[PDB]
Amino acid sequence: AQYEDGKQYTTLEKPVAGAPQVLEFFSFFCPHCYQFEEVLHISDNVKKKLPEGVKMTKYHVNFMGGDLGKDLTQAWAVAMALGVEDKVTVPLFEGVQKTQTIRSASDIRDVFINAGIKGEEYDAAWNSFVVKSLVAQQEKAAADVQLRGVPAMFVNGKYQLNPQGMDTSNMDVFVQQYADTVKYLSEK
Repeated sequence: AQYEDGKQYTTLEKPVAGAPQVLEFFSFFCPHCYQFEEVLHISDNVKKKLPEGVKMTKYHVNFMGGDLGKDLTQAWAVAMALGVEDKVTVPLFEGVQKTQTIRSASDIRDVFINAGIKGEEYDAAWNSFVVKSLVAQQEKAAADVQLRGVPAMFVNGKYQLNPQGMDTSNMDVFVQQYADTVKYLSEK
């Protein structure tokens, strides 16, 4: 077959019920995740090939970067609650991996302030029980699928993208193969 289990994707030995249709995991400490966001624009290219009414979910993980990794998962919950993911993703990535100007929760907070989220608004979100359950959702979703690596994408709780089994000579060809695989799995 042109698409093969064990090749462009793998199947979960234990499938996950009730899962988001397209569920993506990342860390701001994760070097390929940086690529996926800034250089490859994976999430955006997957979206463009999916139908609409296909909801796309993106969660942060704890297992990289110790105490600051956990702060970032809470910050991502704040971003999701306020709907400002597209304003903080790039400066959070660059602040962690490029300029290395993010070393504490206060430095994360600075990124949101510079992006125009109000101090009062951020701190209230940071401390809200809506963000707490949002942190729990991110944790439970990663726990459900036995997650020890990012970037990771899961389709309908059964299929796991396998980018190592795709061509990387050309970055654009890689992205299309990746998005086409998600579309394939989506239709499965």
